[PDB]
Amino acid sequence: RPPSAFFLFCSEYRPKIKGEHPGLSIGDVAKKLGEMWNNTDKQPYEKKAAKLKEKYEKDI
Amino acid sequence: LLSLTRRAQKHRLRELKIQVKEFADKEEGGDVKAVCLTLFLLALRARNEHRQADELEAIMQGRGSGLQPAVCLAIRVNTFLSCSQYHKMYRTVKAITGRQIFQPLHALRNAEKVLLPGYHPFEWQPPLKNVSSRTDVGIIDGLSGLASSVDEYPVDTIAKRFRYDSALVSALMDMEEDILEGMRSQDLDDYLNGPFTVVVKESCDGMGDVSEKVPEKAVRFSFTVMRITIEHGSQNVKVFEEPKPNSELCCKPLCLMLADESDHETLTAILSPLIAEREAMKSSELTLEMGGIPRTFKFIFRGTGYDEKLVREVEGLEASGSVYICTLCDTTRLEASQNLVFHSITRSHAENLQRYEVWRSNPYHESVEELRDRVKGVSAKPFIETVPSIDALHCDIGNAAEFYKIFQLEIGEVYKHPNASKEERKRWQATLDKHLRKRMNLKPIMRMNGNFARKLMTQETVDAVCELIPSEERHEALRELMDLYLKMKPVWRSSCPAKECPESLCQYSFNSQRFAELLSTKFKYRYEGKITNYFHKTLAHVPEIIERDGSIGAWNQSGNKLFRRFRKMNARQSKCYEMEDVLKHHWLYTSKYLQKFMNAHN
Amino acid sequence: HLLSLTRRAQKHRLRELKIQVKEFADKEEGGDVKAVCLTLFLLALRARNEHRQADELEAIMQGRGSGLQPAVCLAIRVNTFLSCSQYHKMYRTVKAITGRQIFQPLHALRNAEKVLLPGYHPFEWQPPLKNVSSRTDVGIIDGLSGLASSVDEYPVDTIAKRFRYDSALVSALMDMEEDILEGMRSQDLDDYLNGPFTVVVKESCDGMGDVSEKVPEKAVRFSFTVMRITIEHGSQNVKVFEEPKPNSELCCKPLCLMLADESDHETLTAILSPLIAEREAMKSSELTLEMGGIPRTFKFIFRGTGYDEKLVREVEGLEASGSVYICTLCDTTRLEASQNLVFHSITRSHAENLQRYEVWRSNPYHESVEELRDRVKGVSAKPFIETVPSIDALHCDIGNAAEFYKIFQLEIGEVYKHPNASKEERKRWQATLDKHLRKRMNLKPIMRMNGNFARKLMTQETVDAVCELIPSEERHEALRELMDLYLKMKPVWRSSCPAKECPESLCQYSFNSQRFAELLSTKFKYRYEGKITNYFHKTLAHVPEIIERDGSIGAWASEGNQSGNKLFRRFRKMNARQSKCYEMEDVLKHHWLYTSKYLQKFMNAHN
DNA sequence: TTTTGTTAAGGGCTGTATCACTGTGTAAGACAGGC
DNA sequence: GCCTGTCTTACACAGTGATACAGCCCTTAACAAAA
DNA sequence: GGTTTTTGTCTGGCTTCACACTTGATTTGCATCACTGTGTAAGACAGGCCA
DNA sequence: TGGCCTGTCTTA
DNA sequence: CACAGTGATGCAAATCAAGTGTGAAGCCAGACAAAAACC
Ligand SMILES: [Mn+2]
Ligand SMILES: [Mn+2]
Ligand SMILES: [Zn+2]
Ligand SMILES: [Zn+2]
Repeated sequence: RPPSAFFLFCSEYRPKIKGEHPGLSIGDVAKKLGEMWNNTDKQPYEKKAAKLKEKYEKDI
Repeated sequence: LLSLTRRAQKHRLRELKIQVKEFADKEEGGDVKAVCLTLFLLALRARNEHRQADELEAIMQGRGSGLQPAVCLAIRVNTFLSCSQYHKMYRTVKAITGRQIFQPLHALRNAEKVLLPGYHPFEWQPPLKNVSSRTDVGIIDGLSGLASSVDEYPVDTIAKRFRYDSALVSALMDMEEDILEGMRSQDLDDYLNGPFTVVVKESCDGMGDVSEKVPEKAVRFSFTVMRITIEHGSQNVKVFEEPKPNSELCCKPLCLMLADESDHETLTAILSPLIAEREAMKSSELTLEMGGIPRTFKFIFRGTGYDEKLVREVEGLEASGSVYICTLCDTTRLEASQNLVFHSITRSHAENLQRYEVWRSNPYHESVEELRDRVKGVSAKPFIETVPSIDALHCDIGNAAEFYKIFQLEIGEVYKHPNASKEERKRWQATLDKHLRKRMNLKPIMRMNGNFARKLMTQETVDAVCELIPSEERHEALRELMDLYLKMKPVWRSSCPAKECPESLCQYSFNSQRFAELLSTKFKYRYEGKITNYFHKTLAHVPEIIERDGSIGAWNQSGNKLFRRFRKMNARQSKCYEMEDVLKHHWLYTSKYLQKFMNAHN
Repeated sequence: HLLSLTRRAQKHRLRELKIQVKEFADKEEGGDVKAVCLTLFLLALRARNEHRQADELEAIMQGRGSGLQPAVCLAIRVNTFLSCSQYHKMYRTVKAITGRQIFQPLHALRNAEKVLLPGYHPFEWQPPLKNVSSRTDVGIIDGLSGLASSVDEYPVDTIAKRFRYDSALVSALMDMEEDILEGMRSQDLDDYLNGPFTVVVKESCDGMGDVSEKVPEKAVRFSFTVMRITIEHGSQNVKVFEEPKPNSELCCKPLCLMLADESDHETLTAILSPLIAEREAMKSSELTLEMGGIPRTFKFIFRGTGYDEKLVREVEGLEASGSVYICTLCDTTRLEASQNLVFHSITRSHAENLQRYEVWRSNPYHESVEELRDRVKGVSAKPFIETVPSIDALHCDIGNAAEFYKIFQLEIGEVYKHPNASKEERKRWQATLDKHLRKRMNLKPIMRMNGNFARKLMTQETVDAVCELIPSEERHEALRELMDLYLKMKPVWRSSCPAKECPESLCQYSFNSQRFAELLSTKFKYRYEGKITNYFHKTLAHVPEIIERDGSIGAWASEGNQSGNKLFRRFRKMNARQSKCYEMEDVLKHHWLYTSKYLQKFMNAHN
């Protein structure tokens, strides 16, 4: 399966959040990522998601 | 070692194989299988690989990624797949997944044998009278050795049956799991064996036209395990009772025959051996092994599943139009109509066998009308003991029919018009129909049914009909009548009124008397010497029936469909074996054991 | 027993062998106790003949997941006649009990259906088809094709459903994609090649007799069967696909199902004419359609061979079968056909027939009805479907055997010497023959004609048998030669490709049938009554012409669709909504799916 | 030095090819009304 | 020197659950061929 | 009584899952739809014996 | 020649 | 009349997918003694 727009976003933004706070738990890092990205601009994420989606669709 | 093929691994491990076979033969008597299984399971557990060890244990218990042949059987039977169809699905899924998810056809037959009568051993003490003691008997010819030569009476029927005891054995073994768990649930010990008492609803109906296309009629004689109690000290604690007594699912088939329920000669010929067997079981104990421990059962048979026509036929009584309208009492239609409520259950099988002998012997040399009054309808010799009951449906229907007539007659005001003609009453009926359509949205029908009765027997419907009645004094009476009906209805509609409605159960006789009184005072116009069996049973015998049976609701129109289904799709198209296959299939289809698998998602 | 005791106990009883195994593993297998015990147990399982549990252990150790693709689930559901509720029970049970989702849920099966049904893939026609829509998302369409239904109009008493003929052609080609690519490969051609493919489509139509479940209820099926696909690779046409069982119900793709009588000409024509229009339109265009990523072009050739004689006559304007004009290929009368046994040629045609209907209609030489009828050769009604009437290998045999049987009876009665005979004499002749066949040939007697009686009777052995009942040996010689000619002709009409299998038989068929008829005319004069059957006429007159037209006989047989009715009723009972508009399209969809080659491949996976 | 094939005689599960059997669709004939 | 439905069974085959038969991978030792 | 077994006891340091949290687009679960054919029994209806 | 008491058939 | 049982339907609720650090759960070893059946 291809990642959600939010999912690819979080894979890319895990380093920024991690470098600023190293010992944040998974619950905490995800809660943050989710809260700030929910507050957000995010259109390129949806574009990448749609492209990966149709690529996977083609994949038989 | 694992990237290697079979000959390679055999060679490179030959030495350890010889050492392991030597150790196994020298320590466990050559049981290499058990040694390797335990070695590998213990190694897996040693490596903290509990998941794979548990899945291996489950594959040896047959619970994961391989269906137990019994579960295959539950699926196949319960989805009506033929053997050809089932094998196609089996071979295909195996070829495409490589794994043998469904089991082969021979495995399903072997799993069938366990679930069919004639597999487990048992004993009757004392041995049953005129019944074979052989316990390996299954499906046997329903004709029970009836002569078939051209000289003898012509036999137009094919039937197949179980021996009634063997079937009881298979049904108990089928429910073993429920019995043990119910013993646990009552805080009792698994190993107790003290006398279990099994109550058994016995049942019989004709199944209409079975033909695949001349009419081909079928009779189904069947039973239902209703309750199993165990004796602890001197309390009888129930270990099991069926949740859905009336379901097609727990109605265990005993004999299926291709005959007319009104073909008396054939019916008695085919059913009489079964009754003989049941009589035998009425005075004997059954010893049967459950869970390693021998358990002892004793039975109570209650033929409550017989509609009125079949009751009358098997108990020697007259046809339904008779003046002797009740199979519980000796009332006549005129008596029951004039005498509203004070009637009691009188009749019994023995009383009917003696009333037949009286008819037959005419001991006081009376005329046919005097003799007929003497024996109160018993002109034929009974041959089955029934427990004739009432259906909650028929209580509602009889009441609603009376209320419908009262409504239309109160609209026409029939007391003021004793010589009213047919067309005036017809217009009264039309008036009521129209107003009930406008106010209650009730499409007038010409055949009384449960849904019409359910919507009409409301207090609001009475208000609606009062809107067409001039005198309000009669509004009082109609509303009180409907209130009494609504008080009596729960008693016969519940499945256990001694808990769900004990106030109403108590007040039932007071209410029935008041209801009859109000009919006999304010509503005299609807007395004309006629009453229905259903209405008579509702007003006269309901509390007695609850006293006897506990419930009205608890004690077959899918029977036809299910019979035809099996015959067409799951049976050899040969007179010799169609009935065998149909009976075997229906029996499997009623097993609680397979049903559990089919419910696994709960 | 080891399995009786607990893990601490079994550890105790096996400690010694455990230490020995650890030594063996460290000394030979690098310390993998796990792998060593696994292999020991697997091979022990294989030794006790318990391969099932061993393979299940292998698959659970490999972790190879067991999941059926929704398409395979659909192939099983379809091909075993399970309703949606019954499939759902089996699905939910297997998932609850194995905890794995082996079968897929119902919504996944619907979705997989959409791929296999008409109306899913896109396509184009170049040039666009005349009077046919260019929309590609069409599926099931109402078979009445907008037929007026108001109370003023003619009363519409039938329910019918169909596909759009181009759209169904598309769906069937996409279904065969894997077979097309594999056939190109097997012919040493390229998967990606796109040069013009040619599709020989067989068209069919029949009544399904009664369909009622219990007043009769008749049905008509209009079908087509992709017979072969070729590709032009040079000045050569390479055969990349050829239907292996052309008469099977498995490849008879249902185009239109209708609840109507095949004899009800007004409804027949109302319902079929749209289909014929789309088929015409397609005769003048090329189909482009993407397969495996490469666009391909397909040219079609429609041949209406799937019509029994009754339906041929009805749709081609000819008279009913009792007519004097017995041939649907030529203008012979029964008397002419009886007198002139072999020399006829295939002269009728859809154009000739349309013409003769105009002649009948306009009566241009002002003739009497008998003269006009004679002029137009029995084409008294306007044809409305171009067909290709043929014969099946069965009726050739049947006609020959009926003749030989009558000859046997008469030769036992020496009618070549005695002209007259009572009923009793002929009855005793027949009794003699039947007894003698039952005795020496083990032939049961039969009261009505049939195929395998013919098959078993048309042997030289039976001729020796019957010769034991004939005194004159000149007549022995005659019978033996007449049967010899029969046997010299039979291969041609029985074989699947006579041009290849029996080239000499096909080359000498015409000569042999001439000598056959000459023998009958010289040394068998008595068996001439001015009567003859269409089967015998076509066998003696039209077999080489039909072979030249079609390549073969036995493969355009009438044999297969007798299952069709059964198929239909099954789908109507067990897989159909119980509402007249919906049951029909549900049977249609189920019938489509039942024919798909994709799904059949899953159902033949073991091979 | 490590993987597989191989021989021969022969022993169980499994897969499929029938059994026997009858209902049933289709069609080969027979037949009778056109008062 | 008729036409044309209706009627009647012959007939084949479909398709059931049971059953019989064949083919399956092995199981003993040893050489040894490919790698 | 001796001679054989089952099944515990005490630790930790290990290995192998399940849970933790979020977002939103898929996937499942489940009850429902509209709809007629068929069985059944409630209720018209034909009927012949005797006055 | 009936009511009409009984058993068969019909329709919702 | 009711109702059986069809394929479609529609909405609520799992579910997936990623990150990883926990906690829980079960197992190991070796000298040895209880609670138990075998001569
Ligand atoms: Mn009944
Ligand atoms: Mn036809
Ligand atoms: Zn009573
Ligand atoms: Zn011709």
